[PDB]
Amino acid sequence: DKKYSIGLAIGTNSVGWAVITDEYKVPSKKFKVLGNTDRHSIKKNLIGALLFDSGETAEATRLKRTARRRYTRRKNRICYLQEIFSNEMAKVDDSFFHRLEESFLVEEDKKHERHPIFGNIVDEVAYHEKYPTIYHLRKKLVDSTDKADLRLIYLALAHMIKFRGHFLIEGDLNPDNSDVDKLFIQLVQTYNQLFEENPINASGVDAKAILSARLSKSRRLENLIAQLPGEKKNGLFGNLIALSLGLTPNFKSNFDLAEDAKLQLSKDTYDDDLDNLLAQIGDQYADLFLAAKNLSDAILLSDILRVNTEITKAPLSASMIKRYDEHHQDLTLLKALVRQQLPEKYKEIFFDQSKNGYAGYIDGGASQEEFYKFIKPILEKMDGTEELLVKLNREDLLRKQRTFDNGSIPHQIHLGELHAILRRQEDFYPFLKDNREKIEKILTFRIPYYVGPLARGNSRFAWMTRKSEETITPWNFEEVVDKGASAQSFIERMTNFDKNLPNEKVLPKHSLLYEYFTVYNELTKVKYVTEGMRKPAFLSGEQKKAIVDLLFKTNRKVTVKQLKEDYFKKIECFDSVEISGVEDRFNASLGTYHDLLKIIKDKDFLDNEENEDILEDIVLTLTLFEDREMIEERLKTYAHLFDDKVMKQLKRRRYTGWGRLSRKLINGIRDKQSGKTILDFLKSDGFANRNFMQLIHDDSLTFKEDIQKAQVSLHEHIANLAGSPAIKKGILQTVKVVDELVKVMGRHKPENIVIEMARENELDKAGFIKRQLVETRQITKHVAQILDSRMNTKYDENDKLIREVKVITLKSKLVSDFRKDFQFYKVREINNYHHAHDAYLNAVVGTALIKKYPKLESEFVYFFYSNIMNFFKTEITLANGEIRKRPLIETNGETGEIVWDKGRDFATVRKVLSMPQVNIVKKTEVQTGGFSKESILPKRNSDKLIARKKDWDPKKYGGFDSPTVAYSVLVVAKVEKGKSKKLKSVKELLGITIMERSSFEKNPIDFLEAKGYKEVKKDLIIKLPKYSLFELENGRKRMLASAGELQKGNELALPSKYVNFLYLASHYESPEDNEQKQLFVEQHKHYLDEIIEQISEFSKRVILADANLDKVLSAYNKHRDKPIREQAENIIHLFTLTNLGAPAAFKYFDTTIDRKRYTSTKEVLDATLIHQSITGLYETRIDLSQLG
RNA sequence: AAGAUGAGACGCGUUUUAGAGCUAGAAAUAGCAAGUUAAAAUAAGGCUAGUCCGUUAUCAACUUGAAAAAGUGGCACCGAGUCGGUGCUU
DNA sequence: CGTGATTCCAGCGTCTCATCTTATACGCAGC
DNA sequence: CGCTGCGTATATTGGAATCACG
Repeated sequence: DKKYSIGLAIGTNSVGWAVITDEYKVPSKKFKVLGNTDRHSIKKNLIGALLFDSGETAEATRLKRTARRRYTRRKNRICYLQEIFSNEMAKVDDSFFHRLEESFLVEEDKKHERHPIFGNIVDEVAYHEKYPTIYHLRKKLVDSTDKADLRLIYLALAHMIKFRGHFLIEGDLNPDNSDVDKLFIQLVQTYNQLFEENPINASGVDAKAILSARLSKSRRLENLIAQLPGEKKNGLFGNLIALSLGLTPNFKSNFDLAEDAKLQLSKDTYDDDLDNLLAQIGDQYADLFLAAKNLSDAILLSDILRVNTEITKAPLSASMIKRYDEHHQDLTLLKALVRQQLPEKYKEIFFDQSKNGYAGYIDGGASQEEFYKFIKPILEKMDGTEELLVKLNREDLLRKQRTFDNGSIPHQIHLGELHAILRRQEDFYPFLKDNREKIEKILTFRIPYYVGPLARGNSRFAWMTRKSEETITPWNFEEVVDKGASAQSFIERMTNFDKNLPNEKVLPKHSLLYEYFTVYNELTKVKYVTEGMRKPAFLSGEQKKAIVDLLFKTNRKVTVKQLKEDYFKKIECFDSVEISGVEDRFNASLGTYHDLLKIIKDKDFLDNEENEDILEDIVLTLTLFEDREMIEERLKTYAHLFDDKVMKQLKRRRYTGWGRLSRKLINGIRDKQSGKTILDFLKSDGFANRNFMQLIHDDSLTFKEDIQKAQVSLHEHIANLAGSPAIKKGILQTVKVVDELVKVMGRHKPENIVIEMARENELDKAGFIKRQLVETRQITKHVAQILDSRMNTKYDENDKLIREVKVITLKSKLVSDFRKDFQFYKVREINNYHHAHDAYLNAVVGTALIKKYPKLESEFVYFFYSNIMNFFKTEITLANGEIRKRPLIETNGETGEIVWDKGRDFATVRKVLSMPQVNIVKKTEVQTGGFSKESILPKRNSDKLIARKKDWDPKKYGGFDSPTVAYSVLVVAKVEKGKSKKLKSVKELLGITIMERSSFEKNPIDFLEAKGYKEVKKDLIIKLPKYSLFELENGRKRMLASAGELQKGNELALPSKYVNFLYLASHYESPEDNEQKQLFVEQHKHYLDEIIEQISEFSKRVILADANLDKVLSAYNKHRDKPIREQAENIIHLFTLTNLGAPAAFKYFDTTIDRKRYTSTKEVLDATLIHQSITGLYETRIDLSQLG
């Protein structure tokens, strides 16, 4: 048997594989070909590449799922509101809700009157006259006190609930506090009263302009400070301003506090932080802060709301109505001005829905920005146009009610408006008064981000824990959903498990047990050297306890000097002691211990072991939750041990982060023979003081065996890796390709497996060698480990894996240098063979390296310089112009095996690179994704429209188009051809769309009979996924891009000379070498027309693009006078014409050639279909012309 | 510092319908109006009936296994336009 | 009256939170 | 030995429509 090696090159969209025997020669083997064709054996080289579409992140799918949930919940909220309105609306208007529901149907299909709101034309007209927009209805309901019809109330409430704005501001906003300057003046006055010693000159400073400017918070703060030379941005007044702006000021400095007084108004915890300020400095500032809070409100209302507050308590409705009136006035003025001045453009602006005029801005498709762009030169051309220009410069001209920039509106405004409306109308409708709280809750309720979807055990994203078997409505959310359990699971389901105990769960970062473990583990390897000691000795358990009590339990940090003085000098009376294993200070510290000692003020409580679990239940509680209410609820169980002040301090205290070792791995498991745990051993390990690594790697202790036993699917193992989904797909395809290759070579595993991943998108000499050899990226290490585990499964009796297969890792830079140094150039656009070529080179390089320098295996699985690939060079430069020669045959001195034959290896490499047949295979994959193009098309008399619902005929209501076909199906059956319904046998591809895929797979016979096919041969059905391969004739092979489109599937085996000439001429990436290359470029410029001739021949044989090829030839003849480099680059562009895959347009100089599309699939019905294996070696050819 | 994964939310957009378009012109076609908004859906859909799930990952062919997956393909040499030819076994 | 050429077009803009993970250095400890 | 950890620092391509057009 011939032992071989496998080279692999992974990439986002390609996986190159190569099999090399000795002398670095790709074998050529005959493979049997199945099918009903006539061939029985085909020759194939053992090198190739696999092509596939890059993997997609779940980001888009997650966004779509979230949108689905949001729409579902919105509809549920509407349903709740209607249910509240059910009986009363039925008393008032029996079918009002029904008219609301069928509003989308056309008049033919409506079961009620076409007017939803009133069910009659006259009332609808009158209503539309009275309230031009819904905001008029809202303003009327808020302001008027007269009893209103329940339908209008429902419409206003539904408009509020359905569109409620964001929840980025919590608490009460007090929208009446809209005084941008008066509140500022009041705050300044209060500050001056509290700081009469340091008054502030607020005169001459416009608070409104600075604070309501459409700029960043920092910029406006700096602008305000600039007008106050005596005050700074970091000053107390400056920090109050920053807090009003929504920043995070640090009051610790201004108030000289030890606690970091970080306060932000938006945060729910703000009030509690204010309470902290109510416990350190005093209450005199409270009103001050309140004023600042009020100031903040005005700022938040400044940009969103531009209206007087005294006129009404619904500022949003007033602002919308004012904007509508401004729009109306500007529209009337603009119409008058256009008719007076430019009557010709009047039709273009007020009638052309296709243009970007007002007709297109309203009725057609045109944004506000687009409309402004269209209209601005028109307004400048006209005269008497100043107000409109000012508004356009302000982006406040002809604005609509429902614009894109309404997302800044806090839900508090809607809540206040709804509350006001309910209060106004509660005197007329008892149920509104009774269910006011319910509607307020519906408006203000959210599913908390830490609860997750309210599933019932049917979801792969859900962790919500219930309490009772009922329906989670917003009014009984707390009664049903267990907030504590759900919030704990929301953290636990995504936390890393212990590496040594995969079933167990890691401990928090600041656990007292974890800190103790770190302290003891660091203390175990501590040695002390004194005069009376011959040899340094480890610290005894009693000594360790004494040190911890003296230092670790008394100071937030422990230093080397503190250890030397406070223990050896004080207790041991050691005046000279040296400590090894630690420098500077000690990284481990009892930060949690000192913090809890500060808070609860009971050292004995901490020192009691019986409290340990409780202590853990505190720290975990201080890590699981971020809401202070949840933390308080959890700590209420332990509120009996500590005073309310301690409870408040604990609620304030909240640290995050998680450790890396579980509790069972520290204090859970106990050694069988000794009866001691890991913590027990760390507290007393005799005199050896074995640390955690020694304890877990000790063959004499049960811990290692327990770890091994507890430590006991390729796809799942890959899905848990860290990397982009495309790279993970590439890794999986690489592994399956390795499996296929092993099956190919007679099930004899290769000696070496070199792996290189392209890209995401004396001691010094030894270090440089290590840098050039090791692969810094860890995903490469993961892939190498996976391949080593899969290929190697022979662990000897000494508990060591027999390395029958050596996984090597290599970096792209070395191979690229090899290519560019030995003129083994590549062009990305010519063809895909480079992928396989790269793999081959990788294998060769790797193999040669492991042959030449076996001792370096540990670096990636001798000389005086740091170079490692230099021995391939036939001639070596000594960096001083002293060109010398290496031995012609390079061999390892110790072994004596020949590792490089310059007289044969270079020629063999050239031949392998020049081999015309390369196993390029496009990974056939059933396509999935959106059912079609999402854009909803208007009703047309076309059959390509796709229904958006069951009863919505696309001829009337419009719908989707351009469906995506997953895989085609070749059907041989009969149809009712002609008027006589003659059953003519037919053979054509039928497109299986993603929408219809399930129906077809459930019952193909009925699905095919539904589309008009009769007498279907069930066994003759052949499934052709996307990129299925067909051979028509004369070697013309095409990939089935869809049910009705083909792709070029043949590659151009360009001679290496042409490739090198193209690389050198175009400057794709030693002056004498450059001059020689230029001379060769000119010499092959004499040959340049040969490249064009080869392109034309390949196009005639396989492409059949007559018009495009003729235009290419004409343009080339026209541009023959162009410089050689320009022509070379343009021909590199020309390579797009014949490159594999979907045809693409290109540009030869100034002539643009569009893509030729093979839109007919009639020919492949009589061609030979090919099933290429994963590596493409095992091929199954079926002659489709023998069917039918 | 960067990137990935998941959860909770907003604002649009896009379609059909509701916004009586008026005058004259046999009709077609011109002139004159208005235009800002609202409802429903926003993947068809499924049952596992939940404020659940539906665009990520997986997938050559034949047999088996629900399916994850398992089984299924001789070697050497010469050359190379997509792989051919020659010798042994079969 | 089908058929090759030519052209048009595709849902999108934010916010909050959590879990991470890498990415590379440094120091300590090791079986 | 190489790993094991502990800590610190931060556009594209298929569909679809239309247009000569023999």
